[PDB]
Parts: sequence; C-alpha cells; structure tokens
Amino acid sequence: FSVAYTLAERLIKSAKEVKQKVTVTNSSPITPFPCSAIDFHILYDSSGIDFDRIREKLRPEDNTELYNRPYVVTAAENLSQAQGYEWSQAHSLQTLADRVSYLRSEDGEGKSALPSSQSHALRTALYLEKNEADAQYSLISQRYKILKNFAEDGENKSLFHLENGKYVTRFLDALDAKDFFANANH
Amino acid sequence: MARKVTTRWKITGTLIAETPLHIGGVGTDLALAVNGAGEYYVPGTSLAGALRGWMTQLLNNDESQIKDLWGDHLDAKRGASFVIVDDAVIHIPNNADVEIREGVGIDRHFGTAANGFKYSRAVIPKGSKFKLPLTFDSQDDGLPNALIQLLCALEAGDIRLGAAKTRGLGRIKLDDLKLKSFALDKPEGIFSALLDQGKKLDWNQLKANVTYQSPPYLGISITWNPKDPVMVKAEGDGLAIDILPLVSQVGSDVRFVIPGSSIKGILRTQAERIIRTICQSNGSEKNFLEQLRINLVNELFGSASLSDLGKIGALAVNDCFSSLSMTPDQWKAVENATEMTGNLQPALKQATGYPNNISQAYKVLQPAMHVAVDRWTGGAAEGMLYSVLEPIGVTWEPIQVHLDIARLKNYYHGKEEKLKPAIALLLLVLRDLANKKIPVGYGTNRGMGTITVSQITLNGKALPTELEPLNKTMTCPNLTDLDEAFRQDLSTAWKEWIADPIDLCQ
Amino acid sequence: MRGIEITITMQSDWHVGTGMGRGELDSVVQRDGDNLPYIPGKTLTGILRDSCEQVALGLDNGQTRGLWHGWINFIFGDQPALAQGAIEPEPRPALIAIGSAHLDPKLKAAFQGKKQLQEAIAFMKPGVAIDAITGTAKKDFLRFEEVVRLGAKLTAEVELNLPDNLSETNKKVIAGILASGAKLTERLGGKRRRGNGRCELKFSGYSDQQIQWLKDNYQSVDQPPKYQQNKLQSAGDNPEQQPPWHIIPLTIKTLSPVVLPARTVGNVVECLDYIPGRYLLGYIHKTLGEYFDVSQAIAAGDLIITNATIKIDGKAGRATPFCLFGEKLDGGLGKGKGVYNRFQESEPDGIQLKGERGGYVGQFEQEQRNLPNTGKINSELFTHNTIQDDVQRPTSDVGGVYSYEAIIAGQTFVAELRLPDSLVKQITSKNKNWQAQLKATIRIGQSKKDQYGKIEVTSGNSADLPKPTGNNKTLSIWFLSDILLRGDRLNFNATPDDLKKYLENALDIKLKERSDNDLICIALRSQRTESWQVRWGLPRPSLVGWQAGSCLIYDIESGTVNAEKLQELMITGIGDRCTEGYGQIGFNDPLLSASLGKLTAKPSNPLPTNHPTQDYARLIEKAAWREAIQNKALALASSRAKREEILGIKIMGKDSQPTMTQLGGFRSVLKRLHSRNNRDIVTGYLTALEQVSNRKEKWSNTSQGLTKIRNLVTQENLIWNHLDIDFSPLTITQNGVNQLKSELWAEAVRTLVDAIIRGHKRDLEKAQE
Repeated sequence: FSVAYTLAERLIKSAKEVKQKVTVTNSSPITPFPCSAIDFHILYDSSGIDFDRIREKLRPEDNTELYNRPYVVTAAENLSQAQGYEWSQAHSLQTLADRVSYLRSEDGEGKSALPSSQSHALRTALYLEKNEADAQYSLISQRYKILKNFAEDGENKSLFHLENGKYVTRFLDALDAKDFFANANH
Repeated sequence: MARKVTTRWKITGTLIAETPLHIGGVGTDLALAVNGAGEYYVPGTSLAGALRGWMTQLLNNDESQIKDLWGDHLDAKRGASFVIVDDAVIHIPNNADVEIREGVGIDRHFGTAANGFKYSRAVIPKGSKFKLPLTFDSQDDGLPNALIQLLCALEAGDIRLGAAKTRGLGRIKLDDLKLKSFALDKPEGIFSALLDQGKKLDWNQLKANVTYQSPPYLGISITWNPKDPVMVKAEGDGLAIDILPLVSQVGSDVRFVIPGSSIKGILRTQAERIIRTICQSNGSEKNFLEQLRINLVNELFGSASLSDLGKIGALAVNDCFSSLSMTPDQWKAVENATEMTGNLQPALKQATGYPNNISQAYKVLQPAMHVAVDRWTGGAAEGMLYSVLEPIGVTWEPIQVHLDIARLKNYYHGKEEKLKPAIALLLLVLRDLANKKIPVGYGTNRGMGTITVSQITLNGKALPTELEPLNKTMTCPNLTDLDEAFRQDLSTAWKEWIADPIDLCQ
Repeated sequence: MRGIEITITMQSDWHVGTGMGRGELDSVVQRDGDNLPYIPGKTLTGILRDSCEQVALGLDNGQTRGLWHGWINFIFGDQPALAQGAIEPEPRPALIAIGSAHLDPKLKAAFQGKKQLQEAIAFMKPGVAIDAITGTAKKDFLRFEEVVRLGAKLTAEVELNLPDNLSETNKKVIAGILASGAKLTERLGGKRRRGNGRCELKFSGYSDQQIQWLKDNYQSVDQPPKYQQNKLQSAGDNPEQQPPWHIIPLTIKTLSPVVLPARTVGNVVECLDYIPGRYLLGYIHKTLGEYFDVSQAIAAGDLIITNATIKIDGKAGRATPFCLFGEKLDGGLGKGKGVYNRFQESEPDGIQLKGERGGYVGQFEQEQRNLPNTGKINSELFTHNTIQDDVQRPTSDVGGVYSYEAIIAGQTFVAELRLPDSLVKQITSKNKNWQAQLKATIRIGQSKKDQYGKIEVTSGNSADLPKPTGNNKTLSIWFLSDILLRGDRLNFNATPDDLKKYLENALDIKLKERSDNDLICIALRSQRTESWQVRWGLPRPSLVGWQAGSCLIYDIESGTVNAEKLQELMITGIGDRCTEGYGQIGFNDPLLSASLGKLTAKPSNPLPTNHPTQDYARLIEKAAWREAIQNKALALASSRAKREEILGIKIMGKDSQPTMTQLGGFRSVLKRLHSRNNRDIVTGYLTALEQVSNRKEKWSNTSQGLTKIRNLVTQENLIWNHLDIDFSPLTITQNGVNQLKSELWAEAVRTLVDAIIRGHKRDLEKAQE
C-alpha cells in the first residue's frame, strides 16, 4: 500500500493536468477552471509499479500512447464556458464508461458484443505500428461492427486519434478498466 | 515434506469416441479445442468435469466424498485434487477429418425451417481415440470405491464428454484399462516409480469384486427399419444426384447417419404437440423460441440458456448410423459421379457391396427422379426436375435414447411422483413413434421418412420401485407390454397434471 | 559447481501464472524481460524440491522427519518460516542454486521485434463451470486462461556449491537425490491436476546411473554433514596506506532481476534503485583476497567500493540534487523544463514549485546550457507463494503469497573500487593482470540462489581522481550516497549542525549558512537503512542519516579550503561505513552552482534451419499464420463485394447466385483438398460442373465464379494475393515463409472458401429474415 499510494499521488498529479488545459476565459494570469478529473492505474503483473515506468510501458512507439488520461468527471454542461472545452470532451470519463459498456454489452445470443478473443487481438494490435494497428482494427471492425463506436479519428478507421502530436487511444484503458465500473447504484 | 502419498496409481487406457465429439475452444460451433500444436485434443479440465460430474450424480451430490477426490479451494483441510487428469490428443483415424454438422430449427406452426435458426457444428468423428490419462494419489492402502465405480462407468460407456450431449454427441467408452501401483510410502515403490514402471493390477479382479452402481437412468433402444427411405439430406448436391444421404466417418469407414439432433427434434415436436393439444394451446402467434417453451418438454428435452430458464435435456439421443458401411473413396466415387446411368452405377454398385448386381445395389441405394408437372399444360415443369438417392434398403442400428432419471429428479426436487407425468409423456411419444406418427429426416411428406418400430427395449438402471415396471422389452406399439396397473398408475398421474397443467419444477 | 543445467521440455500446454488476469483474460502467464514465457527459478526450485521430498518420504518409509528428509534440508536448505519453537541450529541454505528456465537464446533472438509472434506463443483456453442441476454453462463463470504452447524446451543454469570437505559417497547421495527428484517431476505450474504443465526435467550429467547408485546404496547413507559458515581470515600483513589512490571502475550489468532490499515489510520486499557497495564485498574477497588482507583494509579504511548507480553519459549517475525544483504543473526534470536550482534562483512569480526527489542526473558543467541527462532504473514487482504441502495450495492470500521488487535485467551500473597505491603495488607485484580478475559473473542480494541476483561485473581502466574546485567564497555539498553520521553520543543522528561541524573540522575551515531568504541553504532528507549482517547471523544495527541527493551550501566564514583535501574527501567519503560506499560526497559541483530555470533537456535473427528449436518455432509460426489467415478471411467474407470478387457468388435482392446447394456441393468437394496434390479433385469437379448446361447455367449468373474457383485452386500464389497478409512479422525460421506457404496453402484456401460461403449465407438469410 506504500507503493500503491505513491502511484495514486502521481495519478492525481496527472489528473491535475486539467489545470493547464481547462481554464477560465480571459483570466490574467491564466487560472484553472473548476474541472474534476480522475487518473487511475490497475497494477497488473508486468505493468510497472511506478508511474513513469507504467506509462513508458504503454508507449510502444514514441509517436504512440496507449492511454488517454486523465478522465474529466465534471459534466459537459458545466465546462462549456471554459477554455479547453473540446479538450475536456475528448478526455471525458463518460467516453471511457461508454466504451466499457460496449465491451460488457451482449448480442442477441447473449454472447458478448465483442468476444475476448477479438479484444485480445486488439490489445496485441495496439502495440504494433500504427498502420498495422489500424489495419487490424479495420479487419476486426468489419467483422464486429460495435467497434465503430471505439473509433477515435472520426474517419472511423483508427482506434487512435492525434493529440498534441501523439497518437493516443482510449481502447486499452477500456480493456483494462472493463471490470472496474461495477457501481451497484445502477 | 511433500503431500504424503501412500500409493500413486497410474490409470491408463484408450478412450474411444462412441458417437462424434465436440469440445469447444475459444477460437458458430466450428472451433474445436486444439492444443498449442494445433492438434485436436481433450482438455483435462473438460475430461475432469465429465468424470467429476458423473461422480457427483452418483454420490447424490455428497460434496465431501467428491472434494476428497477432486479437491476444494475453500475447505482448509483440502486444496489440490488427488486425481490428475492429463490432456489427451485425439487420434482421428486415417482417411478421416473433422466433419461439420449442419442443422436447422423447425417452426412448430408452419413445419418449416425457422428463419434465423440454422446452426453448424464441427465434430471429431466417431471411432477417434485418445488416452485415458489419469493419475490417482492414494492416502490409504486401497483404491476408492467411487473411483472404481467411475472406471466401471467409463468401461460401460456411461460418461459423456463435450457439447451436444443430449443432441447426438459425447459418448465415449474406455478400453485397455491398466492400473499401475507405486508404493511411494516405501523405498521399493519410489525406486519402482523412478525405474520400473510399476506393479500391475489386474482390473478384472477388482471389477468383479464390487457391484457397479449407475445413477438412475432409463435406456431406450428402438429397433427400427425404414418403412420408406429414411435419410437426412446432405447439404451439398451431388453431380448426378441432387439430394444425397448424409454420411459420417465411423472409424476408417463412412456410414449413413441420422444425427441424434434430428431424432431429438422430431420427438420434441411430438411431445410439444401432445401437450398443446391437451391444453388446446396455439403456437401460431409465438416465435420459435416461444413455441418451444412448454411444460414437461422443457425438462425432457431442455430449454435454451437465456438470461435463466436453460436446462439440459434429461433425454439424450445418439447419432444412429447405418449397419452398411463404405470406404471413404467408395462414397466419394458416388459423390463425384457425373452421370446417373453412367459412372454412378459403378459407384453405387461398389458402395452397396454388390459390384456385379445392379439390382441388389439399387435395392439398397436407389436413385429416384422427381418431376413437377404443369397444371395447365401437363408438361414437365423443366427446371423442377430433381433427383434423390433414396436409401431404400439401408439397414440401421437401433436408435439409442437415454433418459437421465437422475437429471429429472434434480429438476423435480427428488420427488419421484413428479416423474410420472414426464414418463407418461415419454411413453405417449414412444407410442406415436411406434405407430408411424413421427417420420424422420428429409422429405417426409414427399415419400420418405416413415419407420417401422420392431421393438422398444426399456433398460432401467437403479430405477425407483414404482418405475421398475419400465424395465421391459415392448413389441406392441401401444405399450400393452407395460403392466396395466402401472400404465393405469401413470395414466392417473398424467390425468391429474392435465387437469392443472402446472410446471413441475416449481 | 556452476555449469550444470536443467532442461525442461514442456509436453503439454503450460501456465506459470501471475495470480491474476488482465482485461479479457482471466489468467495470464509470467513473461521474462524479453516478453517471452519462462519458468521462474523460484517455481523451478519449488517443483524440484517437492519431488525430492516425495523421494525422501519413500526412503524415510513415510516418516515426515528423518535421515532422508534431513538430506532435503541439506540440499535445499531448511524452511525456517515453517519451523516453530526453539530451533537451535542456524538455518541451512541450499547447496543448489537453480536459475530461471528460459527459451534458447537463438529462439529468443528471433522473437526480438516480433510482438505478434511474442503473443502467439500463448493461446486462450476457455474454462466454464457447469451447473450441477441444469447442466448449463454457469455464466460469469466463463473464463479464459493464457497457456503457453507445448514443445517448449527451457533451460536453467544450476550451481551446486557443495561443501569442499564433502565425502565422495555423500556427493553421490546428492547427485542421486537430485537425479531421482528430477525424474519424479511430471508437472509444474498452474492447473497441474487438469493436464497443464506436463514436463520432463533433466539435469545435465545426472542419469539413471545416479538413481541406480542410490537404490544400490541408500541403506548405508547417513545424516549429511553439519553446515558451517566460511569464516574470514586475516593476516594483518598489509602495507600501510599511501597515496595516490587508484580508482578502478566496475561496470555492473544486471542479468537477472536483482532484489536489493530497501525495506522488508510483512510479505513484501521493496528494492533499491542502486546496488550498495556492501554487496560487492564478497566479490572483492573472492577475487582479491589472496593479494592482500581485504578484511584488514576494510577495518583500516584502505578499501572503498562505492554504490553502483545507473550509468549516465558513460559514467555513474549521480543522485538528483534536492535543491532542484520543478514547476508543479508543467516543469521538473521529467518534463525537461522549468527546473530551478533554489540554491541560486528565487522562486518564480506566481508559480509554485515541487522539490525534486528520486532519479539520477548525468554530468553537468558551469556553462552547459542544457539540463543534465536523467537516468531511471526500471523495477518490477515479482510475486511468489508458498504451498502448504498437505493441501498442496497456498495457506491463504494473506500469508501464502509474498512479493519482491527487483531491478530488472539489462540495466547497467557503475561502481568504483578505490585502493591506495600501497595495496595496488602489492597486488600488481603478485599479479600484473589483476584487473583481468575483476571480470566475473556473480549472484548478489536477496534470494540470489533462485531467479534473482545474476550480475556481470567488468573492470575498466583506472579512472582519474576527482578534482573539485577549491572556492573560498562558498562550499557546496552534494550527497552522492547516504551519509551516516554519529551524533555526539554515537547514536545515529539527523542534526545538520553536526555535519557542519564535521566538514569544518575535516576541512579545517569555518562554515556559515547562506543567509538569503529567496534562496534555500539546506535540502536534506532523512534515511533509515534496515539491513542484515549475514556473517553475524543477525540484523545489522539500524543506520540513520541523510539520503543521497541531499544538498547543502555554506558560506565559508574563515579559512582557505584545500583542493587537495576536498579531493581526498571526495575519494574516501565522510562519516561511518564509507568502506561500503556510504558518505560519498560532491564538493563545489557546478550543477549546484548553476541557474537552470531557463535551461531545457536535450532532445530479429532468423533461426538456422538445423537449429533444435526449429520444430518449436515452426509451431508458433503455424499458429500465428493460421490465426492471421482465419481473421483476414473472416474480414473479407463479411463484405458482399469481396465475396463476389473472390468467388463470384452474389446475392441478388433475395436469392443467392448460385443456390446454396451449389455452394454446399462445391464446399463438400473442397474439403477433400488436403494438399496441392489433391487439387485435380477440385478442378476435376469444376470440369463436370461446366461440362453440362444444367449445372453450368446455375453458376452462369455468378460473377465468373467457376473460373474464379479454378484460379484460386490452380494458382498457388492467388490465395496469398487475396489474403494479402504480410507474413514477415509472423515468421522467424530461415526460409519460413516459403515452407509455411506451401504447407498452409490448402488450409488457407479451405479457410477462405468456407468463410466466404458462411458470410454469403449469413447475408442471404438476413435478406430473407
């Protein structure tokens, strides 16, 4: 729990990047605009145990980040007057919870709308070169059309979108976080 | 120290597929379990659960006796299994491969293929072999009774493996059973374990020295013959013949087959029809899944696992193969035959085993032309000409039906008085099967599918005394070989349920 | 006696688990630093130990304690965590060190860069519980476990550090037991009892001969000899220390993970991000203890072995100064910008700063105009269990599992051995090549006998001595190592005025705190070190002081500072236990003098054809190709245009071209295509189709389907052009693509045709539904 808390410190430091991105319009000096955010990690076996190592392991190429963090928790309505509103929506937690819902959802057979076998192939694809990752995403989304909702480029042909010059994806966050949105408040 | 073992038992033999088998893997039902070499195999997890599952039904769910063999992660005294079940590669015999079973649900109102209810399943062919790969660590100087009972059940063919157990598949039988003992408590036995391949036990001694106990079941063996040609359709047209019999690989040969899926579904249809008549209930409005949900049929035949009303059928039907068999290339010669009076006649003469008698060949497999006639002109509506290879003289092995009486008891909560309405329905369905009211396979309104039933052998093991009159061989189609006091007994429980057609299963 | 190996051949699919899944997987296997599956040495010792304990039970006639069980505690060491009450003998260590079992190095070299193949070594196994009543798959008990493919041959380095007085008969007993216990091993890893992990475990050079000798002799064995430590010896004959100092650089490369206990806290050990100098002391004894009295040098202070810190710029990385501060939102050394030296820079207007803490910095000079390069040490958490032997499972999660942080393999560290000219003359007189003897592979730290601790040590050319600038205006101090100081009551202490007093005495000066308010003068943090003393058999006393990175700067109030004395302190260290690398100090370093606020940071092998693992490699290749073919087929078949492009078949509103019975007819023919030699059966069938109009007319409403079918079957290339898979990431065997294409051609054709027909009939039904 010593190590876990040290990571939660670095995650909240990451969550606080909303302070730079989401700001009060025409403020001088620039001031952060009240925006809640979450950063999290699930400490799988080979995932690293310190923040910089965790995130480095999620950068399979220096152009690519397999994370889209932090996740904004403030409602889209309360942010609309902020600078970085469009940023906040790309980083909205609701976007992660939707993708987790799609992963958890079922077809009319009562089988999952995306199988684990295909989810695992997409995990593997994300570590490839972006053209190999996007090629794999094309093949699997032809076969399992629910993956269109996981597209991020808007061209509906990549799990990645360009963000500050890096290709970033929410998909690996959704695969990992799949079982961690339990609630019980329905 | 390690776990203290008194005797290690290496328990080995050959498990043979007595029906086809399907064990599924992650990657509709066309993915069979494959090891890392990509060879088809039985996972030890799937074989263990078959064996553990059987013992659980044997021991009336006495959890303690089960967990003493199979282990328990919860109880502080238990932990790991004392049975090790290894993975076993399946040796599909030469000139054989995985087959694909294609099938369809039949709409109960229209009597036709229900839209959206086609299915495909890949199956390891019958006669395929894999090792019985068991090790038992004994902590006392014997061999457990329930484990001896399990090995007897395996030699009896009583244990089912894989998917589609009620609907054609999963039957296995054990042969060549060997037991090797290693007294790991002692130096001679440890060095024997290291060097000497163990003290042989004659299984025939122990197998004689205790009575085999099955869980309750009723075997039904139906001796039948095609009254009119009986075939399932092969999904592909031939070249000379459009409609061909379905064959399946059976050892190194091919045989004609009626899948137990087909016999199950016709029997389910008759069960459901009898209940809906007694209730005067209409399934015209309901969809296919709704049309199937009916009382007493949901237990004898099962309900789909939809989130749960899902149930496995207490009644299981084997794939029925023809007594005739062919070499695989002999049947390919028929499938490849391009001309009905050309190269088909050699090919059919070879396959039926009458190479020099076209008459005797065609008394077994008869090619038949069918033509639709235009009503206005009286002309053959050409393009509506089609041909069938009718298995008019194919002899068939007896239909094997297995009623899991223990499964019914669990559904009815042990009280065998509830069994009587289900048994009554099953006998009413067998009365219809014996009276030619249940045609089987393709083309039943088109000159095929009626069967004679010569004999129904009812073979109950460990039946309750009130169902003991079921242990009978019947030859009257109307079941008058069953004791009239027993048939009146069943008839009364049946009539009581009819009065309140409630769901027994509470 | 290193050079023994164990070979494990995996005979069924296998699962060394991690105790957890990930995402869609419910169990995932352990992977080594190359992302390949392996058997950890802790797993391998545990399985081999357990089987030698099976043999011992037989030889002890079921007595759980006895002569032959004592032989296991001799060979494998005692298990003191299980013993309770007043056990008087010290716990025996193992005689056997067993490494981790890894795949053959050429096979692992082939996997480099091939992430798709690295995943393809494992596949998903489903598991589901069945409801005992309804006989149905119990949902949310559906489960997917990663298992590694059978055929893996893994090998572990074994070292038997047998007692040097051990009787030749007792040698044969140990060899006999180990051979016997290896032989009896049949399984390892997760789900052993359900057919995972079937294996053969063989020692090199132990055979049934070693088994047979024990069977012949076991009745006349006795108890093994009693364990005793190797004690130190001292002559006292070293010459008195004389300058100059020699600095011998030592490069440490980690070869396994290395656990260097930072803190041991219940069932977890945290690891340092550096190697303390005390771990190299046994190497210093072993390599040089014949050339001088090492113990005497340690006692006199004639020996310093520094901490091994991460190599940066080709030199030892230096612990980040605590006087450096990042801009809290946008700066810090990790962000490469907004780093302020608060010894020199005021805190900016309106910007709050976070102090720097961990990590190491490279070299810096007064006018570098770039931030110093940072170094990071990669650590991973490793998790292990104990199995309670009667239940053969861990006794709970709380007290059954334990974890180690370790520095992972492939990292490089630089230490320095410093010796006075007195000893270097003596050593060189006894051996002129003595620096050649500093090259060694040694196991260091916690759990060093198992999967941990393997390091290569290399010696470099004698380094130049430190040359601090003597400045009479200020003294700057950077703690390169933890500084242990006695208080004036000789307890360990955290009072910086004592360090002020210590320095001004050691340098014969007077020091005063830097008095500015916008600047910080002092940036220390406390450090407590909770080590063991292996020769004591008991814990070391707790050592308190200041952690590396702690910084302070003083005005010199009076007196010149001798650059020669600063150099000597920069060599020998200050305070206590400097011999093992405490007290290492940087004086007047330019990085503590710089203003940095404006600066920024600077910006496979194919397997030989005759290779023994080519059968296993070909197994992974075929799996990777098969999955690629099947997935790409199912993508293609999902689209009406591609189905028509490949086979000509098409859907016209509501009826298929041709009818499904023609597709079933062809599909029942193509299943006979086992090889390219059978292809005349398929083209034969097509001839008889197009031979007659009644058949020909059914396909004639297709997009040329009968030619397209004939092309797909007659042309060996065409299937691969339609699939259009790049198989270069999926092959590692020399000439693998050509062999796999010829081998998988018939399967790939069959796969694609079946997928297309399935996709066609799925859409056909969807048009009719």
